[PDB]
Amino acid sequence: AVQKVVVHPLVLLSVVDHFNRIGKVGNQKRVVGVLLGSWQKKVLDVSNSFAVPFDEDDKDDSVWFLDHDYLENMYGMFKKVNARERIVGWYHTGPKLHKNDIAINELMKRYCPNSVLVIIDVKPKDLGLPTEAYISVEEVHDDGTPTSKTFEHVTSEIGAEEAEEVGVEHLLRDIKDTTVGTLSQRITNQVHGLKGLNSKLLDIRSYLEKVATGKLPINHQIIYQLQDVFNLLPDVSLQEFVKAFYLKTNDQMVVVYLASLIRSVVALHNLINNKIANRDAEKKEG
Amino acid sequence: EEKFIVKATNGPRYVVGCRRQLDKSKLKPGTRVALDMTTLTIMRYLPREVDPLV
Amino acid sequence: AVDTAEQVYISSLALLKMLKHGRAGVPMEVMGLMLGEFVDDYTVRVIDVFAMPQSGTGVSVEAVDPVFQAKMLDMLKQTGRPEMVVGWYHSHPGFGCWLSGVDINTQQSFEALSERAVAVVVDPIQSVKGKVVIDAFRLINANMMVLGHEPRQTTSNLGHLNKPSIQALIHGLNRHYYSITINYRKNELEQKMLLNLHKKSWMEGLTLQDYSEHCKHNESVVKEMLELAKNYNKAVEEEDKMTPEQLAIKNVGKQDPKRHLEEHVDVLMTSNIVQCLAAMLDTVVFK
Amino acid sequence: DLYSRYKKLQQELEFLEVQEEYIKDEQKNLKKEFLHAQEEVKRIQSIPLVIGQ
Ligand SMILES: [Zn+2]
Repeated sequence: AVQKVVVHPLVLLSVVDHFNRIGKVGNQKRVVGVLLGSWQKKVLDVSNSFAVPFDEDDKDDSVWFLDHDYLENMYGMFKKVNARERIVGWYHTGPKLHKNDIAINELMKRYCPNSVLVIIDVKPKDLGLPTEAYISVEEVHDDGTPTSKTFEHVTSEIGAEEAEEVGVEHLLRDIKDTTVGTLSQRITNQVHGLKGLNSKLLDIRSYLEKVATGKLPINHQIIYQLQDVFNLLPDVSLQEFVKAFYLKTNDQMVVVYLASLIRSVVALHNLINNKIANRDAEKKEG
Repeated sequence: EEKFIVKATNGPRYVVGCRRQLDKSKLKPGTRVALDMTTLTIMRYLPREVDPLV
Repeated sequence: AVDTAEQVYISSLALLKMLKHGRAGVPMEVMGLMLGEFVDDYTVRVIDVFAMPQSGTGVSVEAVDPVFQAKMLDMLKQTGRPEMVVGWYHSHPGFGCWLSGVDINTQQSFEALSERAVAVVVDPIQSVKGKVVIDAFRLINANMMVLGHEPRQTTSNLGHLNKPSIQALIHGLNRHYYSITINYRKNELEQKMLLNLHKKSWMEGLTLQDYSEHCKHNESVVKEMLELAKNYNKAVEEEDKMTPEQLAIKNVGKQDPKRHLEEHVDVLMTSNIVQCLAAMLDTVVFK
Repeated sequence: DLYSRYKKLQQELEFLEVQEEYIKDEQKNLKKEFLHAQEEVKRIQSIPLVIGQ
């Protein structure tokens, strides 16, 4: 149904406010906020959101506390001031997906339309993208397990339309723009290996742990496609790609001729002014 | 092809861009279009007509 | 009779709420209310900022519904927002950020409770996207016309308050209407969360997806940009063939504002993408 | 004075040597600021505009 979503940083800075208005009490649980957006178009666009007092139990996980009057009053007044945005779903700040999320999401599945779920981290130490759109749809399983709520990962992007780019750029004054060239390219080409190294290294360790020490079926069926796609590149002998290395290396030669020739053109004004300025300033100094 | 010149009815002329929704079908010149006060985006066009034609 | 040097603390909450409120800043007059806590005399901090429903009358004391204001404020009191109101904001599109008689009258009426009564006017309509410079406004006492206008100490920040130096509004209407300085604040959670959030907003999902796209587009699409780049290079060299004649005749003074050097340097920078991504293809082919 | 010029001059060797990485920092940072302000004044030029004579 929905291919991609658009999440503005305003809601995540509202999660910064979720971490600001705590009051130093010692709970810091998965505070659930009422996510708002535009479900009209096929693409989802989050503009702003708000929160609702949400408290769980220490031992029992099935305890969840929501509010209907606060949702209808905040949504009623928010719709009165801005009717272009309506309820879409919710989101929790907890890093782990608990079992009670089917009951928490089930309320906004009954009263509200199909709600999207977003899992983020309480500490911004994760290098990866903090936002993951999880659609709440029921899927048929091939093994015969009963139909239940399944959270499929929907791709997400963090973009601002008109003003939040200006506000973020003015508040930071440290981040740089695209700036195609040497630095913005070589930084990605340096740290990219760590950007994949922390993800893969962080995932395959617990993966290999759950291979031998795993039960409660983790959908082992998708592991066959995992190792299949991993074995779709069986160390090609590079025999056919030699001519492609001749093409890319020939373009490399083109960049060699462009650099040497163009820089040789740049040497004109320098290697002329260095003489005509020094000898004339010297002969005319005294 | 992406950004062209518009002529407002009031007399001053402007230049606008292309919206990601519409295509280059109606974007060809010779067709009266509509603009927005903010960002000068294009929502849709405006088909011409006449008084006795109504 | 005493005055201090006050400064309005502006976090990203009120800023982004005034940016979304500026996106909803239609020509029709809008209303807003600022919240916060008063810790001492010469400092003021804003935390909570929300919007108000529009009305046909516009900015006025009659549009402010006390049961709606106190109702929403009470709903903020039952939540984790124990902050009292500190001021009200609005938008003044087109005619400038100055305050009319109605605005100064509802300001005079709304300043009876809070002695500070911070007033902010956002106007992103005619302001370019390069700067988001916003200014906070204040109300002066009518009985201070005999004595000095603003007996504010620490006159250093007035140099930073001189950035809005329009020659009609600031000193065109500065009588009985002055302003105050604005500073910001950012903790480490906003710095790393918003910094990594913006870097990720300019980065990819797995960060390895769109690399090979350009690494392999260097052979299909960039080749056209390299041929056209050489067409501009030769298109300048055809004049650089004529340059050594003038440089061989006059050698005195410069008349052409074109440098012919930095543009070719930029062309070399765009041409170095093949070199920088060749090692990327070497890594993808290797492992 | 004759032999003191060596060790006294070493202080000038260190004071002039310390400026190398400093001018490296200035020449590497002020051009980053040059492209920052360059793109900042470049992005001011917007496509929507009025045409005069
Ligand atoms: Zn007005």
